Amino acid sequence: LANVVPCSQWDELARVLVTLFDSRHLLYQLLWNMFSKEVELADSMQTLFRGNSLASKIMTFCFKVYGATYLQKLLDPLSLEENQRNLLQMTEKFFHAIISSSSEFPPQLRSVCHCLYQVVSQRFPQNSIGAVGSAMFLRFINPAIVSPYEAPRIERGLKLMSKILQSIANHHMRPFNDFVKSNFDAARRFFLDIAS
Repeated sequence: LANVVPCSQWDELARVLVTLFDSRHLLYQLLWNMFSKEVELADSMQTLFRGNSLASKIMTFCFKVYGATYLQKLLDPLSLEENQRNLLQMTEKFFHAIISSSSEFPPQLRSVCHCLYQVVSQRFPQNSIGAVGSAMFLRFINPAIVSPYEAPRIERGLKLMSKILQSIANHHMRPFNDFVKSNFDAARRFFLDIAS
């Protein structure tokens, strides 16, 4: 079905292939299959699933439907030299919530990342979660930071710290890297909890 349907209507297929086999007990086994094709192309271990094709459209929909109940508790809380001390408090207030959100991760969403981790590790012995972590950030946390949907200077402040969030997982803003090296590898312990 993937390569025969015109791209003008891929939304229906992206919806159905996920929303059907999830309930028919193939959900775990399902993602092991179509996610293989984007791996062989690779384009280094940095540009996986990048583009408008039928491997990230399904990914951008699975966590979009499944993430409705997850953000209920996570998003419940709510010359750049003078304004430098006050900046770190929001990042400190949110980073530990992100780290501890691994405990609250549902088992149903654990399998989605477990599949990706095992499939990537089958071919990528190194890390295999750094790209996964960076992608889940830039897809679900970093863009959702400035979202006016769930809880004009607050937007700018949150957008700025989104860059730090990107940089820490990715391994005037340059001096602000002092806090980046504070938890360079602490995030990987939170990363591996789901993929364990």
